[PDB]
Order: sequence, then structure tokens, then C-alpha cells
Amino acid sequence: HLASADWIEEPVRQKIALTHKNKINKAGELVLTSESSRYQFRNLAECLQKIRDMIAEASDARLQRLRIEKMNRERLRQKR
Amino acid sequence: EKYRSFERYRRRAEQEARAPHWWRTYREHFVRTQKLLERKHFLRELRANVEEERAARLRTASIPLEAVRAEWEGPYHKQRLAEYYGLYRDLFHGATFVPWVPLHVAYAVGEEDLIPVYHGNEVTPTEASRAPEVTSLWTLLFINLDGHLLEPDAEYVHWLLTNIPSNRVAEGQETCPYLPPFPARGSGFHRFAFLLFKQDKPINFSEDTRPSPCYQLAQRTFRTFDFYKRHQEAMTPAGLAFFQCRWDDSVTHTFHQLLDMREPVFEFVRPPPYHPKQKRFPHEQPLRYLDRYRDSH
Amino acid sequence: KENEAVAPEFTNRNPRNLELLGVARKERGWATVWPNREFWHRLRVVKTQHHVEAFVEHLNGQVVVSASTREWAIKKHLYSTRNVVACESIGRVLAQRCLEAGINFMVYQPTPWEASSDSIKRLQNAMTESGVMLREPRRIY
Repeated sequence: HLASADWIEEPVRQKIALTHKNKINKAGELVLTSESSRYQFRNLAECLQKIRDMIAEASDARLQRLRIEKMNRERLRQKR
Repeated sequence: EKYRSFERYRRRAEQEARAPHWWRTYREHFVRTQKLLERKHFLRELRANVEEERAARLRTASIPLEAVRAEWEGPYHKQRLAEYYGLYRDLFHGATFVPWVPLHVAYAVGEEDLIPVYHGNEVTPTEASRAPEVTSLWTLLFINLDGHLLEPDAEYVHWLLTNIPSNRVAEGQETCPYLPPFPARGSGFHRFAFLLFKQDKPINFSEDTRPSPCYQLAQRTFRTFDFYKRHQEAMTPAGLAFFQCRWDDSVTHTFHQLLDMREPVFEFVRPPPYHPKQKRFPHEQPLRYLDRYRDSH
Repeated sequence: KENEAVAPEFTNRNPRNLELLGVARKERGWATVWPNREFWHRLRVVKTQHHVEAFVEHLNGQVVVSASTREWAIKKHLYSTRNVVACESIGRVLAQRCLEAGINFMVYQPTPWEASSDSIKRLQNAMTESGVMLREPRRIY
């Protein structure tokens, strides 16, 4: 669980969540998997190494358009 | 002749591409009188007007646009929107009818104003908390074309009125009580269409009568085509009005309070992960060759 | 509860559900042909000898919203079918028809001379004030 985890400092947690949101489950946990080797420990070792990298590395027009389309709908909604 | 502007070639080229040809092309693979005389008289008056001439040269002329909308209304253009959004295919299994009665609907919000329901409009489920206002002896039905959660062809009713005297809708039999929109989350825009059917003779639609109040989706599900087919002899549609609704907080209220069900949540389902199948015994396989195949490299 | 019964996957049949969401496919081919085909809808403005017409057309080539000075309602209140003001009115009328049709986004690709024309510029001013966007949202992959 990325957010609940306290060992990671809070600023890092937010940056990790934004950067790797696609890897966060709906529960909010950060899920990463490795199935690239015939060795179970290698998969565990690969998973651990990726976590270490994430900690270290971590340590708008879209909104306007949403307003525009919403504004367009209100103007489009004119048959009274 | 040689095109003297790029557009002349482009317009002809665009028209040329549209037309089918014997050779294979991308498109094939991927694809009354009396009134006019009165209209002509107005044209002469409008053209003759010196004031209008002065405005044109001064680029100051203006128009009462509101009048244009009323006069433009409409049957042929109204059909386009319904067909363009796929109402006919889903509602009549592809039967297309030109709407002749200018049906107009709006969702009443509070008392100051009532939210219009255009053709292809977007109205939030929250705004549709209450039933909308709809404006000879006919019928009227409400549909959730893609609001169904289980079966694609099936659809749900908001409220169905039968034997509507003349136009006054208060006297119509409330076969189906009103239900607020309940579009599932993650499915984007759900299209709801309002249909008006000419009723040749008053007929008791006991089959379509539903208990009031009814909060069961198992009984709200229905098919328009078979329902219309059973009454197609005396039913000819003439009015159209449809809007789009997204997910909203009211939707949670509808699903839980009265529908009494967990909120449906959907999203594109991704394929199962692809895994290479390594050989159990890599005979005559070095590390350099395996290095490229394996993750480490 | 009977209501709780729901299929694992939704069945959305709205043609514009993907287009409105932004996930609908835009033509990304025609790399050897100009202009780009990465537009769901396009504004087609045709200035005839005696009439000025504006349309909103889908990739398939079928107009969904058509505004023409040939239409009876506009012309009766419009002095001259061919005029700079007429371009403004048809744009505002085209917007209202676009408002009627529910189409809020469109892609406009005026030609070099067409863009320079003040009437077309005013027509664009008519569209933006009415809220109709000359640029569509980008596709979502």
C-alpha cells in the first residue's frame, strides 16, 4: 500500500503515485511483477530492485477543454 | 483545362475520391409550389430594399435568428440525428421514419427553467431527478437504449404512457412509473431516446402495464422492436427526442436507494499477459543467445 | 436482489460513445496525402456563385449538420446570399444547427485564401462566440 506505507517519506509517496499511477490497484497498492526468469529468487530480486529504483528516482489544456465542452453544452442547452 | 487554383483540383479530387470506381480504392475497403412564388416575392422586396443594400456594403446587416429556427423546423433534419446516433437500428431494428410532429422535450429543473432535451443533447442524471415535460390520441414511451447492464439488445423504461388523450399527457395510463437515469460508470455516454407513436385506435396495452411503483430491473427490461411489432399495425412513430447522460452522484442514489443494487462499474478488459515458453532443456543453447532472449542483457 | 444481476462487461452501442470519450479511432494513415485525416468532423464551407453554404461533415463524407443560405428560413431574413455578413449569419446559424445536433467539437482547415478572407474569419468568429470549437479533442489510445 503506497499511501499507507510510512517508511516511504510522504513527498516520495505522492511522486511515486503520480508517476506510476498505472501500477496502482484500485485499493491503492503498488503492484509490480516479474516472470522473466526460471528462478523464483531472481523474480523476487528483480521486484525488490525495481522498488529501490522507484524510491530513489522519486526522491492544463485538458482542464480548459473540459470547461469549454461543459460551457458549450450549457450554451447548446438553449431550447426553453 | 488546367486548374487555376489548388481548390479546383482539391474539390474535384475530393469529389473524385468519394465516387466509387472500378479500380480498388480506400473507400470501397473502408466504406408547395404556391409557397415558393410567395417566397420569390419576398426575395424581390428584400433585394430592392435600399436600406438592406446600404447595410450590405457597410457590413452592418443583422438577422432575427430566432425566427429562422422556427421557420426552418425540420422533419428531414430531425431524422438525421436519430439515424446518426443509432436510435433506429436499436429501437426499430433499422426501420427509419421521418418525424413529422416537431416533438420537443425538456427536463424540468426546479421551477425557474426546464433543461432542454435536444437531439443528441447531454443532460446529467442529477438534473433528471424528476420526470421531463413533453410537448390526437397517441402513445409515448421512454427508453434506455444502452443503459441496460446485462443484455445488449435489452433496454429499460423510465415511464410509459398509453392512450394519451389528444396531447394532454396527465390522463395517460401510468403503465411504468418514472425512474431517474441510472447509467453505469465507465461506459461513457448513454443515449436515451423519447419516441412518439401514432395510435390509430385506443387499445388496452395490458401486456405493457407494470406495477406502480416498480423497482425491479428484471421487469423493466423490454424490447422496443417486438413491442412495436405487436402494435406496429396501429403504431407509426412521428416524434423524436434523445439525450446523452454520463455517470453522476445521483446515479449512485438511483442504484442503491430504489433500484436496490450495487453500482455497476465497467472498463475495457485487457487481454491476459503474454508469457514466452522457454525450453526445458536448452540443447546447444549458449548464454549469449539466451542472454538476448532472456530479460538480462 | 434481481437488480444486482449485471453482466461482467457493459454493452454500449452509441456510435459517438468512443468519439465523445475520445477513444474512437481517427484516420492515422494517408501519410502521402494532404491534409491530415485525424479529425472526426470537419467544417466544409462552399461559396457558390450566388449562395454561401457551410457544412459539418464526418470522415465518412456524410454531413450531419448542414447550414445553407438556400434554406428558406435563413434567406427570408438574409438580404444577399453572397455577402460577408451572410458568412457570419450562416456560421451562427450553422452553430445553432450544431447546437441542435449536439455537436460541440469540429476541425476547421481553411485554405490559404479562404483563411485570409475576412468573411470566413468573421464566420469563425461566429462559431467561437456560439461555442462551436474549430478544433476537436485529440484521440485517446
